[PDB]
Amino acid sequence: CRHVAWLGAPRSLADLVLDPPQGLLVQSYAPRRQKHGLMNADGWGAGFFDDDGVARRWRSDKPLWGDASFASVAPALRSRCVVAAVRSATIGMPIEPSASAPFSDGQWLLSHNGLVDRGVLPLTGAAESTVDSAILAALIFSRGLDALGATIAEVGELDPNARLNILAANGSRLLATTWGDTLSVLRRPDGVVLASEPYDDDPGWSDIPDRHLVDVRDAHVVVTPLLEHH
Amino acid sequence: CRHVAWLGAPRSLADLVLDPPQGLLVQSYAPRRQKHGLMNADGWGAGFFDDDGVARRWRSDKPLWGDASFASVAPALRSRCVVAAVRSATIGMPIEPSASAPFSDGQWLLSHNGLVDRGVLPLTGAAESTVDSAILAALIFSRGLDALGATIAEVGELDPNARLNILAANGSRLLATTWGDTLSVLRRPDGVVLASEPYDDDPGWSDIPDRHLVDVRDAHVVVTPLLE
Amino acid sequence: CRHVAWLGAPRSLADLVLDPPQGLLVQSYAPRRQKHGLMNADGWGAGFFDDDGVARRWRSDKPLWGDASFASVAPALRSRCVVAAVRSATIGMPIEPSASAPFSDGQWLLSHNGLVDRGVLPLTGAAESTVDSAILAALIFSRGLDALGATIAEVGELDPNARLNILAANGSRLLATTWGDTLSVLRRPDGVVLASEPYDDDPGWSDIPDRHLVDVRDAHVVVTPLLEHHH
Amino acid sequence: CRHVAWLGAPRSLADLVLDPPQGLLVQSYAPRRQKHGLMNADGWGAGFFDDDGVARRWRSDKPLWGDASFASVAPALRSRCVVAAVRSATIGMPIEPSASAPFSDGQWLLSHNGLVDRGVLPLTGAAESTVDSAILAALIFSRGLDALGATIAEVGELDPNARLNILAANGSRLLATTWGDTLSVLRRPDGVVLASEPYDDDPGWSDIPDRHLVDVRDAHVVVTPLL
Ligand SMILES: NC(=O)CC[C@H](N)C(=O)O
Ligand SMILES: NC(=O)CC[C@H](N)C(=O)O
Ligand SMILES: NC(=O)CC[C@H](N)C(=O)O
Ligand SMILES: NC(=O)CC[C@H](N)C(=O)O
Repeated sequence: CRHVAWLGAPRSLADLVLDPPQGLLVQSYAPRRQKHGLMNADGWGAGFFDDDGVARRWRSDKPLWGDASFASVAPALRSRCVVAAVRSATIGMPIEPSASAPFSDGQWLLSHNGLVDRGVLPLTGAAESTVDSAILAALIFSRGLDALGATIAEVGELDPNARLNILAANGSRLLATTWGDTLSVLRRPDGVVLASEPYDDDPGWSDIPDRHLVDVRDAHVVVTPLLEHH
Repeated sequence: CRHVAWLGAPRSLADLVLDPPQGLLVQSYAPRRQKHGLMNADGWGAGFFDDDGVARRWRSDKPLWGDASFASVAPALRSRCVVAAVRSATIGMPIEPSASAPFSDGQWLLSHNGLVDRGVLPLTGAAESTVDSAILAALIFSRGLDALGATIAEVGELDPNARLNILAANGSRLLATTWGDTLSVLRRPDGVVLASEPYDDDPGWSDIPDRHLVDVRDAHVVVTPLLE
Repeated sequence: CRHVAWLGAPRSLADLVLDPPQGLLVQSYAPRRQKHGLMNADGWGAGFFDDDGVARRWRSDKPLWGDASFASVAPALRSRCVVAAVRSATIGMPIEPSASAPFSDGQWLLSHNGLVDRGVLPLTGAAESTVDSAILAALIFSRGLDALGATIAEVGELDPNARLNILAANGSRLLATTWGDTLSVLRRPDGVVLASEPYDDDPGWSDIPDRHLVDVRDAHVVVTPLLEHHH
Repeated sequence: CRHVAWLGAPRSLADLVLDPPQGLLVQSYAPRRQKHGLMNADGWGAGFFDDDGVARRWRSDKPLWGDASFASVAPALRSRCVVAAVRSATIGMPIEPSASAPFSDGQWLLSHNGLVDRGVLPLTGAAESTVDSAILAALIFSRGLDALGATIAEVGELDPNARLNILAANGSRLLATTWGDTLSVLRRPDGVVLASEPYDDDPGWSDIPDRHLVDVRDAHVVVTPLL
């Protein structure tokens, strides 16, 4: 998977996802920094918060490059807070809109890039899908996003092979983790981008080291380490 | 099919299509005034003009009632000019998003409710799909919406079994025809609705007589007959 | 939902599902004895056992009447044991192929017509989907189809409002429950049909009374009452 | 796009399309000899003739690798004559099952790998889709597969940039053209394969030169230049 998020002044979905020369659209068929998966063609999703702060989502199980409706409508959807993803399905996982990021508890939008043994996660009746990412999202939501770091560190310990890159937002805050995959940040004059990989070659892009938490709010970018549990 | 259109102050797609108690969503599984088709479950479409007058469209080949994305996003899409439809596919026609109304030439959005023998329509290289409605739209667009009435009257003469209900918009104007199916109008304080059937029991709803052209602008509604 | 099953001599999926005058295809837009749901257009599925006894499935989240591929290929798929369904999705449930019956554990194909509070079913890591039917299917598979009756009676006690019509097959046997919705049986000279609705006006159709178990194998059809639970 | 055809003893769709190590399934995400298109994820289709000579088709607008129904059912579908394809949609063309090869007139199945300007093709009321391949298929069907070579050379003259690789079958015969994309042939003991690219490294694979017609029937493979 690849994901991207925005927090700042109103910005269109198209401008964040479709229009950049190396953005999410391009990453659906030609990602630049993706170790696992050669493409992300098993669906996509775009979540945003409207002027009333309500979480809304558009999701699909088809390749992003092929969706004429999204290409037509995305430029007219503007938001101060966005989380979007393109999916590379793990073999054996369902391919269906409910399995595409972002997931939601109604307050937070959440994307997962990676892989985790569902066997180390609690069983749940509150997941949006059976895909490992959805089971993980349900866990994260149940513990609360203020405990994201602890949740990820604990799951990382239970499954040493897991990749646990999270990117989440609630309308006025971004939260992200690096845990076995890539993340970069870009400060703009009017807001902040977090992304699996830079959507262009802006010298402003800065890479987030592995096993860290990123916390974006009130024009602050707060980066803290995730300490292994033992 | 059933379609609906709005011209006026900004209105959300949800408020026009999903939220009314007998609106397009309800009509996808339980239309009230539809002689042909017991439902409209073969897709749907919503076209609108943004604040810059650009026509934009969201189309599907699935039942409207099942689309979680549209239900989630539609309340946040507001427009001064909307044309939306739910589809009942004629047996033998393809079911695919390209075949769902509204069609567009970039300037006009256009929906067709009815049926026409493609044999009486010109072959075209400008159709969005192979369905009869797309071939008809191509003809209408080619002749110009300024000649919508003449186009429909001519096609109606060539195919006397055809039903030719059109509903179209360009961002500042609505155009529609009744030709063998239903249409009604509702004048609101902040705009005008044209619809295959009323989306509630507002006593302001008024039915458009058959074989007529409807022209909506600047808070005017002009109804004229389609002559031979 | 509506479902249908066949156990007998080879029969094409088309002949069972598409071709009868009021069969599953017609039931997708115009069911004749369905109290809950106007139609069944939220997907469909056809499972069958091939000549090696392998369960195979074709499933969709689109209306059966519009699927040209299935209309074209179904006449060429023949089987001695078939379970097929058309779906009416409960509001709030996902609409996606994984949520369409039949579900499978590799040995059994299973369809559910009805509705159940997922809150009274065990958590599971073995469900195909989050839809209530998939969670119920997982429970049924886990307890074993030989305990189908007890499983359904127990769930029925836990959710007094639940409808729990099951139709299942393993290649050599059909199992079914009536629990708040319709089922009929037709014995042909070459096999047995179980179906939510008769697919024609054959005078051999007979209706299964509510709260009963149906067991078809070795050309026997055995119908037994299911006692309610009061634990 | 990439396509493959079989003419011979009964073969399962899975054995031809899904199971080979570099076959159509793999080509949907990792084609080996494809100049135009990184992959073929914009749909797929499998057409075959049943025991009574009836042409049947299963088509999709989704990536082949993700279709669980086809993966489950394909091993149970056997045929003496198959034409299958994975689609790489030209930008601006519709993505929908009717736009996926193979197209059919009821007697012939037909797949197109390439691109042609629809302006050089006659308008038609008999096309399955508005995609260029469907308009081209309608023309080819109208002129007759017996004139396949003439039609393709004619269209190629009108659109000098067109790529016009056709692969077609009627249950007892394969016909194919190379016109700006790849094709190979494998002769098996029990039949013949034509394919955009070899589905394995069988030493029997041989490549068809460009601007040629291939005609497979009665266990004979005849390759002739298009002039
Ligand atoms: N590559 C990934 O990020 C995969 C995410 C998750 N396992 C899925 O199948 O969707
Ligand atoms: N009932 C109708 O309005 C059918 C419209 C058109 N013939 C179609 O197939 O979509
Ligand atoms: N009416 C029914 O049979 C519904 C079955 C199940 N609740 C579903 O959503 O698929
Ligand atoms: N690359 C190709 O073969 C494209 C074929 C055809 N132009 C299509 O869009 O399907």
